[PDB]
Amino acid sequence: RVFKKASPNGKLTVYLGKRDFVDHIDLVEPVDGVVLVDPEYLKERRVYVTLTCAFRYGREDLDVLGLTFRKDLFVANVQSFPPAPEDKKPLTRLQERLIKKLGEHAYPFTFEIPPNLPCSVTLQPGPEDTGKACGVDYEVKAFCAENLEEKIHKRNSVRLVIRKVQYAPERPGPQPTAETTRQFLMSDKPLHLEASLDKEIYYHGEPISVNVHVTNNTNKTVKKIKISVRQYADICLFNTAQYKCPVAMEEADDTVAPSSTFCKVYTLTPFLANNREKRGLALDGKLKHEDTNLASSTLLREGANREILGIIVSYKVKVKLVVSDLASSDVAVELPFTLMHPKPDIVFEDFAR
Repeated sequence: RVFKKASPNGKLTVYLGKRDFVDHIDLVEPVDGVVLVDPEYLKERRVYVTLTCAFRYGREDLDVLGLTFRKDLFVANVQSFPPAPEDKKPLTRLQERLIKKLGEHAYPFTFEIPPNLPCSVTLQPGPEDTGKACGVDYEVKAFCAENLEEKIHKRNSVRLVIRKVQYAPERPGPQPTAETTRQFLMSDKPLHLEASLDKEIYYHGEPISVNVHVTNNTNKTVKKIKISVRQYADICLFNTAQYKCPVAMEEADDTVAPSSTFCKVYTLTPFLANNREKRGLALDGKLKHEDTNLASSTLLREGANREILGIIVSYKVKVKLVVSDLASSDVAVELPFTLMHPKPDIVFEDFAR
């Protein structure tokens, strides 16, 4: 499959092998595309292609109306036509195959996204939240003009929004574990809670198994157990804020009687509600789009600048025991984990998802 998009007037069209490019931590899948130029129409004008990564606030896109803040994080510019020498580019199979099938008016354009840039992330504030829509976008803009210092008209340019998604391989080592012990009033007898997850890294759609073990040497009773997954998303630019939202929950009527032991495995799956409501939830795309998932965890390299990532995302499973005197007491434990995007003769389809 191949996506393509043309400017208002078919004079210019962009072609991409995919909408999502994967970040592998050490390197990022290259953005290799091709553009179809019509030399006659262009005549004088040259065809350029720019890749922009920017944090934007106030609107759901980099458009003007109501965009109150914008910070450029990465910009790359290539002259596709005529093919500029300096911008050498060892074509990729997909590019060869595409220039051949499209014609000789089709020229390649290729971008190398640095590894430490933030991935595509967006957030739409909830009903009672006063912050605005914001996010990090990667925009590919193909346009034509004599030189870069001259005005470009919207009619001869194509703007596509691609996604850089983060992937990481499952790792070796002990699984996430946490425990706590509680002594209530008028007693030295302990209620001990221990839990763990089957892995440290999970992918969109994958179920999370939570092993919960309780040693109740108390005269108290555990009435119920609540297991939840929560997302934490911090806005780091312009209008600082901290959002928190449950993305999976399970309340079970399991009980743990006085001086008894209990264990059970609970399975839940963080999921973006098919019904897209504006909750202060960080996503990896517009909530409107089908392929949009919950944002992936932000990977924080040692000593890396946190602000310029724009929105920091993390997840945690929380295990809570509701105990049977004043108000019901609660014994809980939290377990961090990281959520990532899964691991990854020519048919054309629109890009607009």
